[PDB]
Amino acid sequence: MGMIIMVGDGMGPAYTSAYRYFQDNPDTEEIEQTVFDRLLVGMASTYPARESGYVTDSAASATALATGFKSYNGAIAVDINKRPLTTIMQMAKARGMSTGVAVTAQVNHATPAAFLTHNESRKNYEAIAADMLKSDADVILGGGRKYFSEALVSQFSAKGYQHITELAQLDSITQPKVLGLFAEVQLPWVIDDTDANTLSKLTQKSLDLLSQNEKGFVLLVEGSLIDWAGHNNDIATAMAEMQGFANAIEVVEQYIRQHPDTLLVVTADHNTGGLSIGANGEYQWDTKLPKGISASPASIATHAIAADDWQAGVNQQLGFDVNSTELQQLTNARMQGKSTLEVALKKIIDTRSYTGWTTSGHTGVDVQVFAMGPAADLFKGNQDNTHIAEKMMSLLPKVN
Amino acid sequence: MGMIIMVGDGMGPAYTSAYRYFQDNPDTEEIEQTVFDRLLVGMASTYPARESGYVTDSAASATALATGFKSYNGAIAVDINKRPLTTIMQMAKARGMSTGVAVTAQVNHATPAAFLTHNESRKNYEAIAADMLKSDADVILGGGRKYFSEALVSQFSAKGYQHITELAQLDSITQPKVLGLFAEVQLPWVIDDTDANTLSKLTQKSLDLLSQNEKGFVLLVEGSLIDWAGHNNDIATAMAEMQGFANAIEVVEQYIRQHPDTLLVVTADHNTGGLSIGANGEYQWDTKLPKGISASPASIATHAIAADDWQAGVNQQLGFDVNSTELQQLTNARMQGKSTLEVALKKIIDTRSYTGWTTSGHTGVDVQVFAMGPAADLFKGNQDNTHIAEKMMSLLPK
Ligand SMILES: [Mg+2]
Ligand SMILES: [Mg+2]
Ligand SMILES: [Mg+2]
Ligand SMILES: [Mg+2]
Ligand SMILES: [Zn+2]
Ligand SMILES: [Zn+2]
Repeated sequence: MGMIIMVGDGMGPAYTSAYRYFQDNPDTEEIEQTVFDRLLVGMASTYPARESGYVTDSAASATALATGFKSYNGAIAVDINKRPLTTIMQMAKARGMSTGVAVTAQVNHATPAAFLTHNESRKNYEAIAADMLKSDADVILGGGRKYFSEALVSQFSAKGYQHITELAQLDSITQPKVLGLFAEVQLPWVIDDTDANTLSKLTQKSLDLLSQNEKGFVLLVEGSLIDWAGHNNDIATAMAEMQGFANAIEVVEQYIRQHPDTLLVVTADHNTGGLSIGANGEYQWDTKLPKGISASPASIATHAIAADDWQAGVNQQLGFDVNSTELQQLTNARMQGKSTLEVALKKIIDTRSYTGWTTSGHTGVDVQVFAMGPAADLFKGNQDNTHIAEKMMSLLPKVN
Repeated sequence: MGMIIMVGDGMGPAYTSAYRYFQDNPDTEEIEQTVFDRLLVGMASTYPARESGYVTDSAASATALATGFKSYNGAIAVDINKRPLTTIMQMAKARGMSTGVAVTAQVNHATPAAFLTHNESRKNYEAIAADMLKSDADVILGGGRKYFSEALVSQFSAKGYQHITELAQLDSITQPKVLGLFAEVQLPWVIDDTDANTLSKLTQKSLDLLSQNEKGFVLLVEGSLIDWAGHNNDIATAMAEMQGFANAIEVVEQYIRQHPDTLLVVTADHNTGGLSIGANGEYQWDTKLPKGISASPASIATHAIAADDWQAGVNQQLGFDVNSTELQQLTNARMQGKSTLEVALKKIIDTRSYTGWTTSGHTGVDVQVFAMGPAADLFKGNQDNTHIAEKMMSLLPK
């Protein structure tokens, strides 16, 4: 059977709840269900191994999801004693099934890394990239050109991989073994791109290849930038990444309607930023304003710094006109640089929209577990994140 | 059948998740499950009627859970056109079933008010109180002596209600119709009390009386002060209220083990304060420190401002010795008053515990739904809060 594990990096309960309200049609009376609402089946604890406290990082959480083992923050498929653990992908391969990963961050980032490689530290990018050549994964799509040298790519070409760097080349890929690196590091923010279908395209392509194996497959799809946006406390950019992730989930749903013998599992590796729908004593979340933001605070700050006359440009991208107080704040910030300007912009956006945050890091709240397919009910209720791995693994073909 | 609807007021996902870690035994390697972990079945959206935006208040959400209808923020069992809605309590009474409410806030606060009365505004405390005289609820336990005049109490007595004001009198109550008002307004914080069993006692007493009705009953239990602590961004006091609510939930589980034909549903009305486990870039939550706090910042402050030698007192109640800079922040806040001192203490608690907050009000994140009993599966997955009402109502006899 086919299997798809989708991870909304840093997508705690607030993110999915926010997405519903953000996408709510202001003209329709009721609030329309989102794909998350339709697929919710349970929740999961995200804590790492005891020695790391109660707040996990992406490496530890991904390790739990791919191996069913807890481990220290930073660990990449190795246990607390740095012993390499068998990932579900290895189990799949050992069973002659196809495997793959499609993400928006570098293909060698923590999450995908924990599914295809083993390393005592997530910081070892080049070694992890090289180790991926041992996984023999059929599909590797995402960013991270910076981490693969001409010589490494050559080794990948020798083992039968087709190397591509432009989305325009996807159409010509119709056979297993593809290494697609579509960006130096992470792919472009959805809010600043031509549309929100890039992750969906990598997903649809993965399914097209993987599904040609009668024995089945295990595909990992990660909405990696939800987390990055969360760290930046960037709500407008976060919601855009949420749409990109939701579109991909839709891609898989359609696939399942056409391939009934499949299991889809969607979850978060952890929560990021402490996002809150409503803030500062305000009992409301102004979604009308966010929808009007057509660019990332970074994009808006870059432009504002490059233009002599920038004020009109900022209001045009924010979707509203800044007042005198906020104008002076953008003015001072601009003199101090791009970074300080972005922060100034996000402060205005957050104050205007009543969006809250508690940290630039992670938080420990349990995340949601979603699923679709015959075995969906195995993931009902509360469970630890490691249990998600054990369940998916229990569906793989018999030992003999 | 027997039915129990337990509401953890303001108890979003962060609270129950925090509670697990807060309760985590430092000695055992594994993190033990909580009663919430064992009972979780789904989640619910909490938004109120469209005219009120996406963020609900307690009155609107309580109305949804009790009637299955959305309404504006502040509404007490009336729709957007201010029309009175039939609550599950009314439906229950109409079926000859017993009803009751047990809470830690005033008995006429938003939530319980939505289950027993009808009013266009939660603020009309006097009318709501008077209106409870018409609900015919067999059990009404909580705080709120402040809202029941001697004449009103007199009227309740004429209807067969036994009036009590001290927990010492519970034992003497063995028959239907009791008005228990155990405080001027809300009951004492769990962290400043003798133990976290007060709500469990009101709960157990409700079950004892209600279960004597062969036709069944519908009981509302609310851990009301979780929300209050959340509003004051008070984590140590919030965790204590969670313990008291978790104990009450345990009382009901025990009950069910002895009364198989029962349904328990636990949920929250909405989230409060934007609480977060970890904060300010720190990837951790210092639970060792919170556990050491033995009193509410409020209590700590009042005592500190009242005392001469207060330095050692604060450290003693915080469980850790404050530092140079923190002492001066406290010394100064202490000069302005109890309130400014409380804020200074909470700032220190949050900073050193890595506990975050985003507001003093509510937030819109969905909340969890827990259930136990034969019909527990009806509450699986995602649902709107109004649907929890519909499902519970569908199990009513007829
Ligand atoms: Mg990653
Ligand atoms: Mg929220
Ligand atoms: Mg209340
Ligand atoms: Mg949290
Ligand atoms: Zn992160
Ligand atoms: Zn509240």
